[PDB]
Amino acid sequence: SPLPSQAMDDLMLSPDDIEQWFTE
Amino acid sequence: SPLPSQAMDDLMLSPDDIEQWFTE
Amino acid sequence: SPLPSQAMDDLMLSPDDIEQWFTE
Amino acid sequence: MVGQLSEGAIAAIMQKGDTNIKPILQVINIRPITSPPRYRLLMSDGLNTLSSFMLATQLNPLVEEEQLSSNCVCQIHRFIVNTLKDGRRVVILMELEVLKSAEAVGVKIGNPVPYNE
Amino acid sequence: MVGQLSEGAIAAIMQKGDTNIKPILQVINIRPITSPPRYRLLMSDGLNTLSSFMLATQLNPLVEEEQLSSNCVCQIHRFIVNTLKDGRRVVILMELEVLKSAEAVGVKIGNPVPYNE
Amino acid sequence: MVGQLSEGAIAAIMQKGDTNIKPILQVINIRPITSPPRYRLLMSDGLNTLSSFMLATQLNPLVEEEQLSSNCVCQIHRFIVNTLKDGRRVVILMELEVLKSAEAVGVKIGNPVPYNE
Repeated sequence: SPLPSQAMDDLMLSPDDIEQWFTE
Repeated sequence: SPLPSQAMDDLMLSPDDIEQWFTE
Repeated sequence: SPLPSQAMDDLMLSPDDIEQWFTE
Repeated sequence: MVGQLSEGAIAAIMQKGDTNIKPILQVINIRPITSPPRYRLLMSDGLNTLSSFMLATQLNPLVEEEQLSSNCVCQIHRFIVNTLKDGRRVVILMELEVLKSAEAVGVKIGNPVPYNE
Repeated sequence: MVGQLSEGAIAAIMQKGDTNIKPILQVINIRPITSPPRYRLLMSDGLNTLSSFMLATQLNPLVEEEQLSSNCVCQIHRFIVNTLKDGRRVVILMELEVLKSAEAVGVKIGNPVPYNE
Repeated sequence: MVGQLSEGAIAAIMQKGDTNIKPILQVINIRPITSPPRYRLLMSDGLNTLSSFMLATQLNPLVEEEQLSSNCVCQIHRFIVNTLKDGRRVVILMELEVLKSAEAVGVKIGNPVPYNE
């Protein structure tokens, strides 16, 4: 990283993964 | 098949099975 | 070996180690 | 439970790009990209996750009928690899079998980490 | 005689990978792979055969004392599954009981076909 | 690269059971045993591997944050030994430092063989 084709990888984030940025 | 881990499966051939390639 | 506490040692096998039983 | 997934398949595909394996993987997430929708998948082999999996459109009915869904375990029977200009390898899934449904599995297996691209 | 084997156990293990069964199977063939030798087994559940069974080394005395041998029928009491990169599932037998000796059984039971991997 | 590991530490611990050393070892494999999960480790000192290492639970964050992972090299700063009824010695790791990450090391160092128990 970072590669141009990784631009939108956060579209694929597990909904749990994002929650955990906020609680952990 | 074919999978790399199946490479050596013929090691496990029943001795009867091989005979039968030759007689049947 | 064999000792009772070694019963489940294969749980710890390196994934490569098992592959090699099949290819070597 | 991790012993149910093909640990190292993702790394193998990313390094070798060979298609002569039939790995068992877990679906972590599926998102449509709008002809038929194209589904992109974040898959796990228990060791790594990778988000550059795409579904051939003949497999869309598996997603649409909810057979292939987040947390399910499937075996890949046929795939192709395409490597982008930038180095990312995209894995397009052509044939697959769902082995175990999302509800049967019920959770993410193990603690896979993103493949280091 | 086939009614003596757990028809479908092999397919179940290969599809689900679950270890909560105690299948009765017939040994078809055993080969050592050279620490203690590792024995690989081609087993039958009457319906299918599969060659990716391995013996935990504590079970080696059963082979060495000729209790576990080709054609014998045994019940598996504890096993684990490990799935290789390529998709093959290896079944490692941890606990087993021989039910019927090779000479008591005396022949291959039924006409099992290789599990389609 | 083997000159980076404490060759003979495993044998020393197994024979003497003393805890007055601070060996540098490579993680080969880590598996959780389900309170906090208990991690079991197959470690290497370059000469031998041994699977009776366990992690004190305060060290769990190193595993969970992926600092301690397969192929990494770490130095053990504090451990205790407990010897089971059957003779196996269990080594419980209390303090350790990761020296080199799994990706920095990238492979199994050398060709260690299982310690002969």
